[PDB]
Amino acid sequence: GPAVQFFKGKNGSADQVILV
Amino acid sequence: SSLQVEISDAVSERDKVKFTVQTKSCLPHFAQTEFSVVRQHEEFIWLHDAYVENEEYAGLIIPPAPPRPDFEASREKLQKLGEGDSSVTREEFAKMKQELEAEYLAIFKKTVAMHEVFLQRLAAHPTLRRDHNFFVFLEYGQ
Repeated sequence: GPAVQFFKGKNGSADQVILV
Repeated sequence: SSLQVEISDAVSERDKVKFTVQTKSCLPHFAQTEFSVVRQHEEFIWLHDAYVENEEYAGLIIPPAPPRPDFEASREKLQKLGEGDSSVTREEFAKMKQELEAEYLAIFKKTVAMHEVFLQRLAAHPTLRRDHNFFVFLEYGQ
């Protein structure tokens, strides 16, 4: 279905969401 | 003796929130020194309630349970975003998409932090870090 994935940013990159 | 735990990522589904819990540890009880599991919100609560109810831990302070993340409003926007099509321009869609992602990102940042802090408080506690249920929570289902 519709979901949102979240990945924590590993220093120093930024946190990220992905709409799926 | 070392125990380090954190949350690397998470997914919000229709009705559920899942967190990926990472553990690094030298403790001999574990099968591996570095491992991962997936855990829904519910299971943080089961682990918290089990601590609070266990008489062996009288005299200890149990860290507060993480709140349930609230994605309800955001999910309905996400559903509509898939459906809407109707006369929405590509430019409107892109902007709706951009703001919805920012909306989810903020909710995620806060709930991941509060779930993670709960586990890190357990791992730092000289007695609570040895709890059997906690070992199950960190390792079960490889």
